[PDB]
Amino acid sequence: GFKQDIATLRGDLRTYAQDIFLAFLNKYPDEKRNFKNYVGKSDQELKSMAKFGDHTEKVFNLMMEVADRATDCVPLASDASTLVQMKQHSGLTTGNFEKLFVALVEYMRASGQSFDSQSWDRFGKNLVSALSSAGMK
Ligand code: MH0
Ligand SMILES: O=[N+]([O-])c1ccc(O)cc1
Repeated sequence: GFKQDIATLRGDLRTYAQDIFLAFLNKYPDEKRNFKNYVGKSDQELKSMAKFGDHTEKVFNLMMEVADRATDCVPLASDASTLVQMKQHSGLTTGNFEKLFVALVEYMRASGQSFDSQSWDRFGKNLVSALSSAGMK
């Protein structure tokens, strides 16, 4: 289920994190207006770029913490607040987050592995709800 999936992703997180983020950028190429320095690069070229690997892993490190702290795929309001208040998130709207979770669930459904994709869809929806409640446009 969802808690086991957190353990699965954590056991190979740099790889999963880069593969899901690449799935997101390829499904939604207009999302690169928040990643100017990732324009005009193939997947293998991005996985050679220091900030790509390090920023994407740090993102998924904290995503796994928020998922781990959730009850029944509902995040803590302290975590949603952190994600809204972060200077790094100044530009963003809830639809940026919805698109990331769409890509993440599609990734999971394509894997041969027994991911609980319905739980990840609920999590993404619940995080979007929480971000809206914590003041994200
Ligand atoms: C597509 C929009 C977008 C979404 C969705 C998004 C979703 C998430 N984020 Fe977060 N984040 C986005 C846009 C950014 C930007 C633009 C930056 C700045 C750093 C950069 O460009 O590498 C950033 N996020 C930076 C970060 C950083 C700091 C990275 C670093 O500087 O090394 C963390 C920890 C982070 N986020 C957390 C999270 C978490 C957790 C989620 C999932 C709930
Ligand atoms: O997965 N994400 O949403 C990310 C990935 C990398 C990054 O630099 C910022 C956000």
